[PDB]
Amino acid sequence: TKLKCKSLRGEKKDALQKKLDEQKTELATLRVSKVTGGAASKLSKIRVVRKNIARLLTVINQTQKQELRKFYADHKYKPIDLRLKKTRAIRRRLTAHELSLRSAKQQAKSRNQAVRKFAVKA
Amino acid sequence: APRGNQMLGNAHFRKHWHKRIKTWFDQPARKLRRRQNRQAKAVEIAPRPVAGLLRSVVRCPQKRYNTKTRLGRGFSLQELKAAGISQAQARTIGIAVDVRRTNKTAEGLKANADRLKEYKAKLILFPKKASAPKKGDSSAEELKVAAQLRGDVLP
Amino acid sequence: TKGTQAFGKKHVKSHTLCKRCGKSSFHIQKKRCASCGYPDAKKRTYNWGAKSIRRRTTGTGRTRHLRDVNARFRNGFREGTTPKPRAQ
Amino acid sequence: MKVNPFVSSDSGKSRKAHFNAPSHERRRIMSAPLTKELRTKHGIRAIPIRTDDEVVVMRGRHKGNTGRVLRCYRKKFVIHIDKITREKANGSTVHIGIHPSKVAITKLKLDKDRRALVERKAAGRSRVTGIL
Amino acid sequence: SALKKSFIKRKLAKKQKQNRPMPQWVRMKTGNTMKYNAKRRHWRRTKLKL
RNA sequence: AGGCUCGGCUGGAGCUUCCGUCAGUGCAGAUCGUAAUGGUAGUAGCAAAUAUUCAAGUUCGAUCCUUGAAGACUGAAGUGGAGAAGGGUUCCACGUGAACAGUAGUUGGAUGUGGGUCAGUCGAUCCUAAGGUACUGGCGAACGCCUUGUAUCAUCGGUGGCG
RNA sequence: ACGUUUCCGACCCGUCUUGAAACACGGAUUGCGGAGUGCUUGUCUACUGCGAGUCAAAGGGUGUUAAAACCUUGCGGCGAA
RNA sequence: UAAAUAUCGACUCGAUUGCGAUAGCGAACAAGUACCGUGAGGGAAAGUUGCAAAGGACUUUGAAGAGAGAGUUCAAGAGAACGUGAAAUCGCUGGAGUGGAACCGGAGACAGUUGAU
RNA sequence: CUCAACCUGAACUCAGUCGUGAUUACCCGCUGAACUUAAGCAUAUCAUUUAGCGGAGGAAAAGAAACUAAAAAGGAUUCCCU
RNA sequence: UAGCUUCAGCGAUGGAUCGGUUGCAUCGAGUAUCGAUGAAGAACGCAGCUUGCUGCGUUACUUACCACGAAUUGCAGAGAGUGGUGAAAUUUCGAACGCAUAGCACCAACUGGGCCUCCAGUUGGUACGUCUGGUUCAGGGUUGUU
Repeated sequence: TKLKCKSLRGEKKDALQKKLDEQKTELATLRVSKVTGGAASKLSKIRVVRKNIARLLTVINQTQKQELRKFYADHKYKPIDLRLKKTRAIRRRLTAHELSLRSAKQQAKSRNQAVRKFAVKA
Repeated sequence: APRGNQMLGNAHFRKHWHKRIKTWFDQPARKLRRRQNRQAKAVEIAPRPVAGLLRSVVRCPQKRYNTKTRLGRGFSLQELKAAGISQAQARTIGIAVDVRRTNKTAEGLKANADRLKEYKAKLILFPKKASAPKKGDSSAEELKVAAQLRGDVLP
Repeated sequence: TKGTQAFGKKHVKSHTLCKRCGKSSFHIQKKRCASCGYPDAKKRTYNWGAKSIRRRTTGTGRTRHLRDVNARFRNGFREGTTPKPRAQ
Repeated sequence: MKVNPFVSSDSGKSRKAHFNAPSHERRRIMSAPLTKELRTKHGIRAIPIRTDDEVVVMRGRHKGNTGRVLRCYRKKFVIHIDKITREKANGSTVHIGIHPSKVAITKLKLDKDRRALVERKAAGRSRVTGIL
Repeated sequence: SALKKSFIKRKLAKKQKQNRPMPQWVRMKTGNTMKYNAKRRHWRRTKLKL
């Protein structure tokens, strides 16, 4: 019946592949039943099997992506699919440190000129 | 076909004016928005005056108006020197500096010098670091009566 | 003779289906779509065709990615994080 | 009169929200009052009705009939009560839909989550009634 | 034409699938208003201007 | 007078006096817009392409569907047998009540449900024709255009040895 | 009283036109829709307030039955040559 | 080189002396849809049973449509194209007129209607 | 003639970047009519406007005087009233 | 008599009018977020039964996670299902990218065909313009050196 991704998370790659193959075989059997005048109870399991295949693939892909993200966490150049997907304009924006950069003249002006806190008596 | 005694028509409506129409249904909305902007600015820069920099006194240019004075853009460097205020210091303590205006008459220079003097008298300067005051900074109980000023500074 | 007799000879299509817009407006001999301008890089729109612009503008399709971006903007385009690990 | 500038007193907007509410909102909409005794016993005034609750019809042609909530047809905004049925022409029996606002709950189907919900509602009622 | 293209065959297949009577159980759904398929096409009356 | 009040019948959820004020405020016409309906009228008409008849079957029901017998026609530059463009399931089987088949219908290119298109050798795929369209190069405020040419032009690839 | 019957009168409406019942045009019938409006600028008239003044603009201040109402103008419009 | 400024095209909201299905956006609905044109493009009509389908079991004539009974229902003359249900047009029953128009105004009569402390 | 510089110009599926194409209400640069009014019409008007092309943002553009002016002078840009 | 006209009563045809209204119009407010990490748009496909509309993309009327807490509903059927949404995934055309534009072709690796020069499969890659740097170069263009 309905698998639990909580439980599947602990399994290993080979185990997940095996379970995916079992689910696919069961789906093929149910598809045969569909054409060969299958019972309504039998046909009602197709949706569950399909969503179970979806769950297994979800877990597999999530674990693979986590491993790859960890692997490339420190490389200067990362694969395109492992980079931040903000908007294109946001990606073209300057970095925070580049924005914070100030020239020597601006630093000197910051040192010398600094607004004070004051009030005016009415 | 005008008939009888009439004033000759003058209405400038021969262009496709229906493509350029401006209504004023958002006048109260704009009023509210500007009040809210002033409130936000006051919260941001408290206790400094909401109006902002202090402006100078100015004679209206032409002889039709020269008997009236009004707020100018800022204080000329001659006036700042006469009041003994550096331009750099004025920018910090919130006084507008008009780098284009120059004084050619003692009375005009003196009016603005006096204005600067009274502003300095009314000024309250907070210590740069609250823990440690310095020379020039206002006194402790003076810093308690500090309140945000609304409207023009020295109207 | 112009009319019934002449219409019997109409059996060669001037336009076929366009790859970009799917309309039957791709001129075979001119090799250009009379509707979207394919294969020009840019799209064919004219301000005198207001109804045509309305028919083929944004929002008349699925706007899948635009809706996705709108959904993700509401939370500041946060990435790399997950909800607080909890349970039922 | 409402004061919240983000709450709409538009009849059309209210009707649209009511008739297009999703299932979790229809749950809240389909709430029923507790009887007097149940109200004093549990501390709450009303709760979102649930299947396997016991109710008594308070108004309509079936006023006074009791039973158990067989189903909560959230799509139709009605509940089907046990023993509240009519007969079609052929002879089959069909449950008569009743709006939950016209019945009163006489026994709450309590579980972990329903108990927690009742505890929250009772705590809030006590808190507000103390201030009032 | 007998000698056709795969894309044309694909479009014709979709049109064939769409030309179908409405399922009978749809009339029993809650709030349903459709009584039949109003987009049926007859090969001789209306032509797919492909 | 514009119109108004009441009664009776139908109907099932709103309506109203008076005071101010406002208006998308009154129809017989505009070869007015739109929707519906008359007399004409059971009328004009359903007349090109020679032609049908007998017995039976099925059916509630047969000029028209099916079988057999007869009589005719196209008459091989066919009313025969197959294809290209075009159509797109109209192909085939089994049901069919309504609509459609300008009479009818048990029949149908109609309608409901299913089935059906099998390639190393048939085509596409491959070559180029008329011609189209790129490159650069020029022009152009610009989208982009013009030339397919020594205009442009540093446009490679073949044998052999070595490896 | 839109029934019948008598006696008297009685040409089909709208329109353009000197002149229409016209052998002038529109009108087979019924329902519903259908045409001097908005705004700017003038001028006169009527009413209201104040009156050598009057109206105040943008704006500002306040207002939560907060697009309203209320307060607010060395200055501006028209008038006073 | 910010602010004051423009703008609802996009996303999210609040309102109204606006329209109330021939109105209001073309579109209240499987509407930029059906459909039309080779193409650029053009472009509709279409809201309403009932509180609840309780959507008419069963008998009966018919091949069937359908009808006669019955049942449900506040009610079905609310019966599916279903709230109301106008005019034009049309059918039946009864009365009355009826010689190449019919209608109409005025004045009676008849029929008829209505009032009488 | 050998080697080595520079200058100029190439080829690379060389390492790593960036542009293209949509949207229309507002914004910036161009190109650019005629109907219409003048009771005709050609300058004029419509209009430095429909239509066409290009380029951005949340605003854009402008912006810190080769300014206004002629006072006892004002003092970047943008916007409102006049 | 019949027909015709007319009146009263009854019934058809037709869909006006009335009664609201999840629609429209206008005004105001708050935000700034498309695309080679492949947009807008198009095509095809996806459900047990589901043509259309809506939703989605081969994990295809949706997966994971988080909140709430018992349904969905036409028939079936069996922490539900709704909402949020940060993880994963996101077909083919399309600026659309190997070349062409509804077709055919090149480079590598790996796998199978028994071996393979030959087949087949899978995976990665091969667009134009441009910047920075790298490598390999060309020119008596200027210069030095032998």
